[PDB]
Amino acid sequence: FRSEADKKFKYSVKLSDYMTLQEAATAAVDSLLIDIDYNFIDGEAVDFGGKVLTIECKAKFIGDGVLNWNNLGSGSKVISPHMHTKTTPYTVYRFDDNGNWVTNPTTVLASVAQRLDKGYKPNVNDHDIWASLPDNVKNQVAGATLRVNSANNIIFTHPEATMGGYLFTLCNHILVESPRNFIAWESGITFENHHTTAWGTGNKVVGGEIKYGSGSAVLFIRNDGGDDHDGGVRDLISYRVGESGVKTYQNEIGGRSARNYRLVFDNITTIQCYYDGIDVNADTGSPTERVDDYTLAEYPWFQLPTQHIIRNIITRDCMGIGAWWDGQKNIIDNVVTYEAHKEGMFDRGTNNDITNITVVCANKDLTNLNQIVCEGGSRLRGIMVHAYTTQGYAVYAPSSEVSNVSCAGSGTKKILCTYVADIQGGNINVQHGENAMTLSMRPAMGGTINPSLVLTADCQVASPGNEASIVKLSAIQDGARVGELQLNRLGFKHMSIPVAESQLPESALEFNSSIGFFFGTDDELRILAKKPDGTFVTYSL
Amino acid sequence: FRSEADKKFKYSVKLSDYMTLQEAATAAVDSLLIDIDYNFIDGEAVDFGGKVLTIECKAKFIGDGVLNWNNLGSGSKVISPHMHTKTTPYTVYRFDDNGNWVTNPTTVLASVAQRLDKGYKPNVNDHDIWASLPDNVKNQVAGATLRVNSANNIIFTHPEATMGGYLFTLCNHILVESPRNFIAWESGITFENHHTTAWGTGNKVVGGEIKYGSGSAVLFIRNDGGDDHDGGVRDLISYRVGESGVKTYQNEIGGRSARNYRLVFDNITTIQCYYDGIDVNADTGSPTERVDDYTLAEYPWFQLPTQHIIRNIITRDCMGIGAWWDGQKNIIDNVVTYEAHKEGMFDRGTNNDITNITVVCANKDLTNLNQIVCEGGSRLRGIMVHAYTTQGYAVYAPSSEVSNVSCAGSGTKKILCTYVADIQGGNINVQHGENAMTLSMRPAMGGTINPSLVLTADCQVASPGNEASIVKLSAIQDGARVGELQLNRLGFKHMSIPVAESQLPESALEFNSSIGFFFGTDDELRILAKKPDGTFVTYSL
Amino acid sequence: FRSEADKKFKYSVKLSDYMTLQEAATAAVDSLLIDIDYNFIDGEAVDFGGKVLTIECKAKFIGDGVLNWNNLGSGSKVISPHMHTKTTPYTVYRFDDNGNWVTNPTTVLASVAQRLDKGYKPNVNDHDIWASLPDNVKNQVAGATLRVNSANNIIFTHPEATMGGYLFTLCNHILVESPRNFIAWESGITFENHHTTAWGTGNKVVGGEIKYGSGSAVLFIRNDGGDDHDGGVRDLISYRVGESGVKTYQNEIGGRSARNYRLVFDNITTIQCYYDGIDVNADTGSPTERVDDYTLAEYPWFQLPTQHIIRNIITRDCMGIGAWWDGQKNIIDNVVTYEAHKEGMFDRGTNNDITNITVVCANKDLTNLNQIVCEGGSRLRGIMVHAYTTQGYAVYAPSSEVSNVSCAGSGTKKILCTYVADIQGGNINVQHGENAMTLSMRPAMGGTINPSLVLTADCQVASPGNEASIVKLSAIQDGARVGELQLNRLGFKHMSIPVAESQLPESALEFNSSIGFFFGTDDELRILAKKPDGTFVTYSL
Repeated sequence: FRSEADKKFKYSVKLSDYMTLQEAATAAVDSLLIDIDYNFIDGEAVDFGGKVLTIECKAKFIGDGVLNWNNLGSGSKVISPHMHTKTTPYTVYRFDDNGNWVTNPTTVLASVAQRLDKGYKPNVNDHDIWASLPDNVKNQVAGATLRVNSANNIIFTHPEATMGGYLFTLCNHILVESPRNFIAWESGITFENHHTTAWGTGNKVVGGEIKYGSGSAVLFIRNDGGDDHDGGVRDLISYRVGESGVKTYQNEIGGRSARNYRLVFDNITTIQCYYDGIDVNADTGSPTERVDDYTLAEYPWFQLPTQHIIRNIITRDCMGIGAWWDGQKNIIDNVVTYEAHKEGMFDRGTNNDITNITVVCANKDLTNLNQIVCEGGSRLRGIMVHAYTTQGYAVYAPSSEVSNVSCAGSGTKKILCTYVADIQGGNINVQHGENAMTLSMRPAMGGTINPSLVLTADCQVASPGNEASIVKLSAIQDGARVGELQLNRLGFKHMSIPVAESQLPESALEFNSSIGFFFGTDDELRILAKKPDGTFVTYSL
Repeated sequence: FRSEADKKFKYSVKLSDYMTLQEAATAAVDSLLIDIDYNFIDGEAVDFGGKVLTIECKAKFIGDGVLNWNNLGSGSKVISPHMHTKTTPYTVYRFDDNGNWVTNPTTVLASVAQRLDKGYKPNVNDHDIWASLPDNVKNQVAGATLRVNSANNIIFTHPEATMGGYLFTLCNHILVESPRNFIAWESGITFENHHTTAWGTGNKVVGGEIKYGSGSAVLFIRNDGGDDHDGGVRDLISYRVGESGVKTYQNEIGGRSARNYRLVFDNITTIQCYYDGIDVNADTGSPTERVDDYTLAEYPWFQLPTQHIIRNIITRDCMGIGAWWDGQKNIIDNVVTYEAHKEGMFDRGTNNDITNITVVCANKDLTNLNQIVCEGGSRLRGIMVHAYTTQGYAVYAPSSEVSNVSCAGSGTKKILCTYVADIQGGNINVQHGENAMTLSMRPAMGGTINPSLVLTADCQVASPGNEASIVKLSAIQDGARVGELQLNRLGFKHMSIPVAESQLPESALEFNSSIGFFFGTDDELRILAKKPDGTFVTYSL
Repeated sequence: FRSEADKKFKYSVKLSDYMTLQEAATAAVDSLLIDIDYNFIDGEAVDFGGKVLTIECKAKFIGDGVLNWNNLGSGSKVISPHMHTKTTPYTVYRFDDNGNWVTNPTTVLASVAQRLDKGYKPNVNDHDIWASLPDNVKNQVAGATLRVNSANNIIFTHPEATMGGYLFTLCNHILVESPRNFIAWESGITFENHHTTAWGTGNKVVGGEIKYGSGSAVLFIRNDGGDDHDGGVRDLISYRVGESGVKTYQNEIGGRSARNYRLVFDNITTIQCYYDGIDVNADTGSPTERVDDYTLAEYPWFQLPTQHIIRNIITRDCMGIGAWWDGQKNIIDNVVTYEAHKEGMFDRGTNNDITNITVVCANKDLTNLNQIVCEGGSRLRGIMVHAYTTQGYAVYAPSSEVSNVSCAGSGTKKILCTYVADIQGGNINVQHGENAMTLSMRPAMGGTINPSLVLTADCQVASPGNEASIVKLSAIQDGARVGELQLNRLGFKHMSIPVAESQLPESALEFNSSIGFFFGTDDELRILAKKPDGTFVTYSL
């Protein structure tokens, strides 16, 4: 039986009419309004009975520990939830009053204080202070996590947190739009799918900003986007997280591979994370057989066919690597990193396609690291490096090929690789502030230090419309420049011609109809002439 | 009369209170809840009476054929609808167990099977199998389409489909946000405006992913964004559609131009479509007078002033062209295509502005197609090609100008165009794995095969700090290299000087105060000297 | 007391049950439905009593002047509001029937007419017509503004306007998603925070399109995103606004600094604004001490440490500067401007990092302006210019450093800066349509006009496989090319050797074992020889 009112009005129940969230969920039919703050107990569970609910949040879930949401019906939506810690945690704050890193371990230790607004909870990855922490801190109980278990096709809009976060366990097609006012506890949003051999899919974050937390802003465990590439992160700012800007988990959890495949990471801005601007790796540490994943014999360590798409990434002043990945058959396009403290860009895999990379001021801590590294056989096109140090290489990619590479400024400009592509274009018009400038050519690049050819333009009078110069061109022999022709030395408009120091052999003139000058045993100047018919005569002057 | 309850509670009606969707729509005032699956009949119509409704979908519309929605009021919103086929269609599945194309027509034919999850319905564009299909398949009745007729200013959020789609007929300012869980039937979302001489406008898709369907993920017919550029597609993944990743229709439908103008396509990822990664063309096939559009006399075929903006596109392993367009005054920036089976990027129009294009491994099927083609007079800046074949050209753009072009690897590096821009920069520092490397200059590029100048650095001893080289510089004559100077041949530190084979004429020394060596009629070595005053003397040695 | 109906139905009140919006707001508990158009009076106020409301708009707010919304509770959402003018304003329409600028002041004056659809209200920034306007126009009363006062954490979805806009005063964490059907009055969305010394934060626009208005599409006053970078604009189209595409206010309002810090501007498309494609400046005009901001002594004019992130910007045919900013420590990446009437890209600050800039056809009005300008010491990497005029410089950046710069076409290609980075790569393969082409090197670039070295490839016969050329290489002296070697002049396969016009001094041969030819006082050809031991002898021929 449905009365006339039942047929004309929207069904909604509100939390303030009940003692518990379970009582409200039981009563709910269509909508569930969270109209008053709710103090949950660690381990509390809410059974939604498979109902397709609109959960409209106008207040906070407050607790230390986990609130479990079970049997939420496919197609439900959760609108502006907010997970807030009950206890104020001690946090480590690694920044000074100018917003720069503080690394002195004594000063870092002294930053540990109860805060709701910034910093993250100290933990094992905090190698500088972990061993020095007093018991109340290591043993603190705080942080509010929502754990949504075994739900499919749920949309969260504008979720928030204050020392809290969201854990989706064995879920698929979870869409989280625009996290905001979001101070994380551990990882901000986690898609945890390792409890079965299936792969989580369709789980994505789009929009917004996640701040702090001891973990990564978004974390994937045993997710596979399919050839569909349905899953990943788009349009996110990850700010000062304790681990990596976003992360794909590596190796095993609880005995099953927690790795990830075929995701899309598009437009992620990572500011001052403590580890890597993005960490899209699947293997880490020493090789160990994979469980419920490809074997070592199928794909060697660091070489899984992850096939991620990574594009439009920018990271700034990250304490780890500016952006990195392993595996193979990934596509990476448009990655910009500034002030990475370790390498600026790192490919730990092989057989990846890498384009439009810009690295500025990596190796910021001067520990002899390279700006860009590739460990395997990758293909790089459109690379710009601006090192603010001479340490190491601009591009260290011994087994890779490179094209369209530019190294700016006065830092390292060294490129080590298998193949460097041609330069193409029209007229060449180069200029320099220094009085002399050069074209240098270094073939046999694997086994030479010095160029085989140097052509020099040397400006002797720099007066506009009244310029004077010397032109030079030289080969090399025993590591020293030799055989140098010059034009216009001292303004005399002549060619200076290098001549042999002793008897020239016939083999030293390659082509018919050519000559070479040389000095004889008593310094007599002579000409060896190779005639048009290939025979030889010598003229004495 | 309104009672007190009427003044305090939200109006909503729910489908489960009625037999039909029309009965529910008639009763509706504010909200309409779809709380149970609805089995519609092909051709069913729902008249919404001009009401401004919130249509909250928590279940599916199920049918074979069309469900018409008429008189939906401006400002309505449709929340998470789902169009689901009643009959399971036979679909063609063009991929193997590794996710690679299957093209053997026998194997493709054998992939035809009833599926709800993947593949698309076989149709006329399936030239390889169309003629071989048994009657039950060609004549199958399946697929669920919502047709929204003559509505303005409607927002759809998170629409879904299972062998279904959405058709907007004579609509304007339709916004479709984040299609998802979306397996299309024909084209996924279509804006169909050719029934009148007006142009549809403001119709856009933003976000999400559309999969399969026999058509294009989003299709525009007689839409014009205005100088406003209000209309198009942003932030979409188009996965394995049967036609093109997104498409602007060409030519006429039912006797009226179905073409499109002034749209924005921003951040589209197209994976393995059967035709073109994007198809932003307006004319196709043989020229025929346009109806209710610009005449042939006003704009020639392929040269309509479409003025689209196309940017941030990436396509992978598309069976057609990686990305293409016609018309003029379009702006194209940041297009990356991998593994296009036809051309990687194609401009079929003229007078377009094209920047930041990256094409890798186009012409994947080795049918002698070029990596990048422009048919008209376009302007290209910032082009990277990496062909994995020597077939054809990297850039085939005879009437275009190019700047900042790079061709990687060992594939084709040929550039054919009207003008190639200058290279600018500072010191030049080039390197190569091979023992010799070159600077080559090929002026008269329209009519030469061989370079007019080659400067060679040839490393003879590649020992670090103990290098030896020969430097060479040569002109060309009758297609063969000639006049070669060398420095340091065989380590003798001398210049090898080319001399004339016979009498040098006075005209063969251009400048006053210069000399040339030559051999006389009996092989006598001589010097022709052009004195400082321009007169001549000959020295015999 | 709550009855059984109270416990099962959603609370909503609707405007049509009341005379005023205040009466409806007073009655509201959860939701407030705007079900009929509401005619507000200028200065009207609505007190929402701190309630957390869902304001569901299905009709318009209509008025001339301001509607104030006060005490709206944190966490409220405002769904599809529409601000519509009561009086139809006179607007100026600066475009012809082809959508091109009209600049003849007589024609502009004649475009002033009552419109609801396009143009903006004439004002003081309209220097061409302001003094010529008849009283009814300058004194017109029109335009509908919603002013939301002192609210935190409010989301607006899909707001609209017809000669209207949205003003947020002393607000924080306002998120405006997807403005649309939005014809602005002044600035479209403004975050106005100068009334106190606090800085507004978290205020952002994401998505959509704003059209016309006399101001800027989005305007920031005294906002600071924090090191968090929480605030700014993402994914917006700004179309034909009367000021700048988006803007950070400069200097003071009412005696307090109205400047802005640490915002993100990502993916803004600006079409035909009357001032600058984006205006991200903090100081303007003549230096004056800052109030409640950094002093002049702390940071000089134009050099505040704004630390904005600006990326993925595209602007077209803007009447002002294509895109510009001041301050320092900003990051700018991926900015494309077409048809800017003033400079294409302008850095008025110093110590900024600038990458991936493409400027085409700036200085469109031929007023002798440069394509790209930097006033301070910035770092530029990856620059493409295509000037359609020879006026001025491609890059005018005297105190900056540049790397990877390309200048296309036949317009200006001049680069003025402190340091130009090296070109790196492999073999060099250049080509040209002209019969001759060159490598030119211009060291001492600050003080020279002409190159110190020119190497020329000159094609004399352009027949495929039958090519003939002359190779040339020359220095410079007294501003004229000199000392020219040639190879293969007139097809004789010889070297033409430049010789001194008079006695060569010993100093004119640098290296041991070298010779130079010269003419003696009676034109005798001679050889000065520098022997292997460094001593000299002269041979007479």
